[PDB]
Amino acid sequence: RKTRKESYAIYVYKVLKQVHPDTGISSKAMSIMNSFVNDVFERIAGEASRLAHYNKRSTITSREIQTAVRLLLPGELAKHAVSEGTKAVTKYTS
Amino acid sequence: RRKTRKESYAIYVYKVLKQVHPDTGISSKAMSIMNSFVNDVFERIAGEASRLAHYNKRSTITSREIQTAVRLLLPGELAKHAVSEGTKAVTKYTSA
Amino acid sequence: PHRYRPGTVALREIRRYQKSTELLIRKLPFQRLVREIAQDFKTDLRFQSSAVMALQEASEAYLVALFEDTNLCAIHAKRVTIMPKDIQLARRIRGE
Amino acid sequence: GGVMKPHRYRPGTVALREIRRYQKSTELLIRKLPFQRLVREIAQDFKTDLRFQSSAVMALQEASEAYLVALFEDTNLCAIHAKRVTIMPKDIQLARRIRGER
Amino acid sequence: MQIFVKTLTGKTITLEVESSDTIDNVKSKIQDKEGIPPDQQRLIFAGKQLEDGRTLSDYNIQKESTLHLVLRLRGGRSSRAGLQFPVGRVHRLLRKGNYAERVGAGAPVYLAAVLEYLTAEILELAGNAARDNKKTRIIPRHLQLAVRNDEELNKLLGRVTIAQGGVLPNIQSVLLPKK
Amino acid sequence: SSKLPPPQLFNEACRTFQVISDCLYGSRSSDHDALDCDCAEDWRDGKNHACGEDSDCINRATKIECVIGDCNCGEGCQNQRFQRKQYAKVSVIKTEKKGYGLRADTDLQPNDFIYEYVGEVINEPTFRSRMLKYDKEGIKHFYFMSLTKNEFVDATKKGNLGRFCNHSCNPNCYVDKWVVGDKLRMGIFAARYIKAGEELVFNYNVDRYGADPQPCYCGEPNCVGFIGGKTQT
Amino acid sequence: GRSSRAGLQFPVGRVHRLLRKGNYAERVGAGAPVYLAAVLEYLTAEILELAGNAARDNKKTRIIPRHLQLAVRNDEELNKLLGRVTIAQGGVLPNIQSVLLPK
Amino acid sequence: RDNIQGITKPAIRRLARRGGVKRISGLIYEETRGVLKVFLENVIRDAVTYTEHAKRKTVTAMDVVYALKRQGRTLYGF
Amino acid sequence: DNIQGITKPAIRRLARRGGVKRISGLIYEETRGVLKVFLENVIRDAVTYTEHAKRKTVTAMDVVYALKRQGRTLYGFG
DNA sequence: TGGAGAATCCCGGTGCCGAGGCCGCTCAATTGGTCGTAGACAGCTCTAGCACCGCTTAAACGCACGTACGCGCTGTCCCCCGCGTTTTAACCGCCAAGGGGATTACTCCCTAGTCTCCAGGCACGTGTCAGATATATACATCCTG
DNA sequence: CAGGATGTATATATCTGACACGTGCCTGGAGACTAGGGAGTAATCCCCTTGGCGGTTAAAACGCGGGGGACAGCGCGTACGTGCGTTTAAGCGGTGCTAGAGCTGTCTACGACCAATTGAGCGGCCTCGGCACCGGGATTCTCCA
Ligand SMILES: [Zn+2]
Ligand SMILES: [Zn+2]
Ligand SMILES: [Zn+2]
Repeated sequence: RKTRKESYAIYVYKVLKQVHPDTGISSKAMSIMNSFVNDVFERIAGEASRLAHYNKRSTITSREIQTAVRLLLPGELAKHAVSEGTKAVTKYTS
Repeated sequence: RRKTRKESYAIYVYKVLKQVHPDTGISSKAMSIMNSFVNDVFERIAGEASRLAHYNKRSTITSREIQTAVRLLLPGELAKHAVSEGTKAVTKYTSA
Repeated sequence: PHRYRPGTVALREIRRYQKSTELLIRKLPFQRLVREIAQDFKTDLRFQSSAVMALQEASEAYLVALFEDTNLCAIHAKRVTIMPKDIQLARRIRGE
Repeated sequence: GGVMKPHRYRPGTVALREIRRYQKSTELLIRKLPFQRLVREIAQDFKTDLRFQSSAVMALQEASEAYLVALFEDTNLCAIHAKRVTIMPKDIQLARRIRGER
Repeated sequence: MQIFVKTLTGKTITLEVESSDTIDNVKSKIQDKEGIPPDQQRLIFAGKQLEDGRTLSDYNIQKESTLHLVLRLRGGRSSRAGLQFPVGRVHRLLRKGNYAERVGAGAPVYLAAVLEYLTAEILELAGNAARDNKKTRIIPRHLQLAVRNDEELNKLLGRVTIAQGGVLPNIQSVLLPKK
Repeated sequence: SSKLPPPQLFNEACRTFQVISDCLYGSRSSDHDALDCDCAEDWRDGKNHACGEDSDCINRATKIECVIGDCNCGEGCQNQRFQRKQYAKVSVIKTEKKGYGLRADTDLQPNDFIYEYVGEVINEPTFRSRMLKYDKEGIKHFYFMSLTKNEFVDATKKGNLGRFCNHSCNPNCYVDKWVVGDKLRMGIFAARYIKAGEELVFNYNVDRYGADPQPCYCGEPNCVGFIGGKTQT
Repeated sequence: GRSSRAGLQFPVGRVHRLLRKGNYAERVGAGAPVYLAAVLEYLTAEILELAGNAARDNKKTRIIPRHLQLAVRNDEELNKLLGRVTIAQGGVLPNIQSVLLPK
Repeated sequence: RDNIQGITKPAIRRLARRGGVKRISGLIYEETRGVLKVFLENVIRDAVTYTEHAKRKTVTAMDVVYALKRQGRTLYGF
Repeated sequence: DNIQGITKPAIRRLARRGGVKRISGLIYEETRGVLKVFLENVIRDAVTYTEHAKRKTVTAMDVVYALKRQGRTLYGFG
């Protein structure tokens, strides 16, 4: 008797347990992280959408996501993010 | 052989200019600027209507969503007259 | 009769309020301000508590950033106090 | 006989004359070819043998000149605020700080 | 208070009005003298379309001000709505522009109306700026003046750069010589 | 002051010429089109000057003069004065060593229009021709001033009342370039307080081609005995 | 699960569903949600790691908004990515200008 | 009414202390109240526009967040 | 070195369009540094668009979109 | 400079509600087929970008000169700060209607997709005009005898 | 001392480059019809908003002394504006060459799409410990003798 409201809570919690062994996270901090993830998702997906539109393409492929990540993240963040993206796609196709 | 059919708002901006000031012309670069302006305003209003449809879990951009986008984008009397013009247009269109 | 110099209390308050994290405007007066501003658009509006908290957070953060830049202007003009024309300068540089 | 040199213009008069002349006109104020060489040098550090369309270099020159003009407008306002009439590096750094580019 | 109302045909009529008069009243006065129905009247002053409900005082309209009269046009899918801009092309751009799964029937008509109105407003301000500078061809400079001189359009277009447009003539008072 | 205290004519007076007040130059410029400013007047009958002589009007602040009739202020624009002659009051006093002085006739407010130096504007080969014919004729007074670096002015042929001046190492007036009708012109202006009676003498700053000038009779400790220019031409 | 196959903790299925139903393109490539989930995991991991470090530096084991704020503002590239972002209950950095300090 | 004076002088002084201000001119308080009135007027206007479009009678937290998002001052946590 | 190709008189003219009356001699190095940062960011984003589109030429549309991404949208090129 | 004094920090003790985990459930995620259009790729064409070169000349450059403006100092004075005392209203807990957000049930009209048809819009010649240019032409300069 | 050839400013018939209008053509827009699903509307519930009340006490208001920082004048020196003359790349046009943008054709891999299934993940409730708060001493900073 309550509408399903999805979130990123459990995944941010999994990442927190993988990076920090003994550390918890408050409700408000989890809300901030959830809104942050939805925000960055909206930014990257919007940038990939407009990038696909510009080049007269109708499909968001790995290339559009890669270029949008290089466009939005400054410097070293972009370098490590493109490394992580390529790693993930390499593992996933295998 | 012609090169490629590329669309623009050139002739419509020219018709509006001839409707408001018949003895006035416009430079080609100024027509380009006007085309970029129309495409810009279009992209902003369509983006805001898209966000409005998304936030309210709806999959249809109707005249109401465009109207709300217009009220958000134009500061004041521009919005009031834009809503007046849009209301006139939609009314005359659906009632004929 | 032991008094602090005019300014050390300012620095201790700066360290205190920059160290803590809580809303600095009184809740109920701010809620009356919000409802009063909302009256001139639609009559008998209701507000969720979280919406008023979000407004208070955005209001405090915007004022904090404005006062920080106003302070940088004040220090730039070889002063340590802020004047109205510094706030007007800061908002002008920002683009309003 | 002799040439009789009179008094020149006071400092600032020719400056204000330039102010009015350049605020009334619209031509580009940066030399096109040196700026194009600057663009190609900056682009060199990302992809070798990059080519540019003339309209791209022109759009970059317009954007660059508009950005610098707006920055100098803001710098002039902060400078005039500080009871001076001469902009200094601190003024531009303050402008960029308040704008959020730093 | 004497004011003038100028038509696009260039005729000026003179009205006598007070700061307490509403724009509705002024339009009524204009119908009396000129014969134009108020519903067709659109008044502009200080780069602002004037609101029927407001008073001349609200707009700081003083002695000898000139208000500009523009007539609002009452009355293919474009011809059915009395618009110049292409409703069909707007509909196609909305469907194939990836903005929503579905697009309403009234949305392209409304959007084309808003686009044509904004285009007409900026071209009117540009035309007036070009005519006041004794030129007959609209140039980027006149568009730049049209945008930066109208407060509302300036607000809407504060972060855009108009190519080859320059800036508004603005010299700080302090730069001028002293007494 | 009243140091240069029977006024003389123009044509105990100096050598004769023709009094001019208009543009009667050699051939001609300045090419700077001054457009019609939106200056608020405060002028219907002359209660206050429209483009005011010491207020903040954008034309007068940059040594630019409005043409008569095209500025928005109409004819009450006080920044039209080269075309309407709002000159000050001087006269020609005979002095046995300083020659001929422009004695002030009314007590003059500082930083205002005093007079205009008008004559014949010519170029360099005709200018050195004038120099050669005049020092072969044997004149002892030389009016070979330079409007710009290229052109030159001379007033002994067809000039006006601005001839009767000299050099003083302490100037009271000065001369500055203005523009009127796309024509570069010269105007002498005061800077200090000027009382009726003393000659209005400024810094010539001459680069004389000769070797023996007349001595600077200013008699001040700031005077080096001679005038003092820029180059030793 | 496709998440474990790609070595990610973020749900590639959920990301893919949001992409399809988010009106971004008519078609969504299979590698796109995997790549996007990877980038989201990296950004989340960086911010959480810095907030955790700051929390230990404040003798707390539970991350609160103030620690997220310190984490965001002490990373120059995150500050550039989040220059228009405001963190609720975050506060401000302890920055006192030199000219105000006693002499 | 005149309830905008509810934001009092020491609360503005507190905000300024958090902003790094050390001394405050007496006119700063009225200037800050006016600036805040303008800012809140714009944000509440956008919020009410979102609320009226959604056919709701209560301005929710999401309307305020999206309104702030439209002005490039996005807020996390609501 | 080509950043010195944007010569000092040109920088003065740029300030002249901005309304600046007197310019310190130290301004020019700061202005060239600012110009370098701005052009670096816009050109970097343009090159990112070209590398995505598999084209070797920076097109006008790429520059317009790159500028638009940084909130400095440019009219008059498409 | 050091002792007094105020403020803040640290360190343990208690209470508490919210983080963190489990349990039941449901619908969204995953898998397997099935297909249809997007795009990858090779090839070809033709525009336009880069490279070079000569020539002209407008702007950049370097130095000289001078003034006016920046900057440091000093006096004045006044306004905001520190603080004490008084007051007011925010705040916290508790309660009581009840409005309206959210969900349900079910219908129905509006819009995507398809098919049919033709004229509106775009690329391109063709004519026309602000604005710049080579050219007859009047008056002053040198030019040799 | 003397005209002729020459240089110069002036008005000019013309040349150029950008803009208005007519021409063929094609592809996308308009009209017509159908299906299905999003949404519109009635109906019900129940969360959480609004309103109220009362006691606490902390913050706000208010008043006053005083100090130090804002502001204005003065004075001083140096650096930047203006200008002149020298030089050099900028600009323009003219020429040549080929890289690559842009379009097309064909094919295929890849994702849309649909049905069945099942477990991942979400709501509810339940538990205990990190933290919020408090008190007492300890350090730390400030200021006036
Ligand atoms: Zn004027
Ligand atoms: Zn005038
Ligand atoms: Zn002397």
